[PDB]
Amino acid sequence: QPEPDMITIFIGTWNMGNAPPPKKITSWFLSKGQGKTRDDSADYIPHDIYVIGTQEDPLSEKEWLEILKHSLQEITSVTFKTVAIHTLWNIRIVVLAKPEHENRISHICTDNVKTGIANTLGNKGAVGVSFMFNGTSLGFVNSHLTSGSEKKLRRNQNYMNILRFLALGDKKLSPFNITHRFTHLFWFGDLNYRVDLPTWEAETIIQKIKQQQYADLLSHDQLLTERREQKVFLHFEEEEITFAPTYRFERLTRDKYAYTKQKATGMKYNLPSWCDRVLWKSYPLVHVVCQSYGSTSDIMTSDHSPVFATFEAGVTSQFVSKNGPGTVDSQGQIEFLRCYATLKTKSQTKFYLEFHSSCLESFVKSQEGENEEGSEGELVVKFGETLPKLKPIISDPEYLLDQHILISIKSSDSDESYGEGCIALRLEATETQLPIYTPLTHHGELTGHFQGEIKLQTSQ
Ligand SMILES: C[C@@H](Oc1ccc(C#N)cc1)C(N)=O
Repeated sequence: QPEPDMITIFIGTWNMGNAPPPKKITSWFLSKGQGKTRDDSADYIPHDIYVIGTQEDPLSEKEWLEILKHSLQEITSVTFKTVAIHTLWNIRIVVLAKPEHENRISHICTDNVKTGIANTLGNKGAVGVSFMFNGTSLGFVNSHLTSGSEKKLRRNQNYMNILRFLALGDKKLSPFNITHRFTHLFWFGDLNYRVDLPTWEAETIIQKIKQQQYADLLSHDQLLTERREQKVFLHFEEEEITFAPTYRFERLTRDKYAYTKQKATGMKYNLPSWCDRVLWKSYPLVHVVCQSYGSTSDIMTSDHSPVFATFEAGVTSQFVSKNGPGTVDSQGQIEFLRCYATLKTKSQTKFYLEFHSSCLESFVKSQEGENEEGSEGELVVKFGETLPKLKPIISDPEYLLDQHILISIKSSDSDESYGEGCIALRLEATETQLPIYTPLTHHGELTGHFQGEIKLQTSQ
């Protein structure tokens, strides 16, 4: 039985509005309703992995697991295995996988982050799951961010706290936050970003939604605008939105948006908004294709509609050679030429690099670089031809060209990372000097750039 080189992943996010679901929710898992929907001809084909995020979930873990598993069994005739379930307050993530994947999945991690302080600590935050699927690391974050049209900055702060403090994936990757630890990272939830138009325009907005004319609404979506200004979700992708706003509906119909201020809303307007979202970030030159992104039309227990997204995601096998794992393979090497880091920092310490990759027996520290002044005020750290030669565990190009090197640039004085990035080994050529490039981030904010050349030797 061959190991897969592709799997399909279902991502669901639903704010349940503290109400039990209806008896049938299969349309959610089938990607049926509005937006980019799944072909009918696929309905019996199970996804490999289903990741379900809920917010304002009133059910016990047991109650929801019974509904989920029984739903997927009705659709696919497959009894899914529970990979992980984690709940913080009313925020929950469930990971289910086809039974054939049970012995491909390992290193399962769960964590949560509570956002805010005092007043603002008590119901918002995130839950997450990570695991290895054969040679591929997968991370999943379900977040319920701060509500309210005038709190986009709070939401951006909630995002930064979640990506700093959520402890998933390989702890040996100590300089790297979740935005660098996974081949594929999926971040979804009730992110609570709103359509930022005047309150007086409520009925106009509703009109536009009834005509399926979303362009003038999406141009005011706070998540799109904040992402465009690099305030949040830097280097993440989102599929084009082609479904109606998923909040705020009158319960038990989808015919009505309930936007007017009420005691129950703290006297806040809830203009129709795309609160409920799915974004991803994959390592460079890994296959990832969004095959659905939409909302259901027939699940009306909540003031939110469920959102679905599905993905084709490239995976690799758990590779064994005569040599590595357990030793190096001297027919392989990774060389770096003419490399330099450009940093935004106003500080003056020496810097060194750390290289981390599962293709190495352990991480590698460089010598310190040479600081120079850039012509526009910047710090340029020159490594020239001084970087160590990296010794991969396996030299076979079928393995090595699928790997990635994580780079941290660290202060000699503090050993704190000033920037993190990733380089793909999926090169156009081996034994050839080729340009490489990654942006550098720290706490998910842009802090600089790393560029230079690479020379990769494989056994072929
Ligand atoms: C840590 C956990 O391992 C698992 C659980 C579920 C799957 C699946 N599918 C694979 C591995 C355990 N000890 O049960």
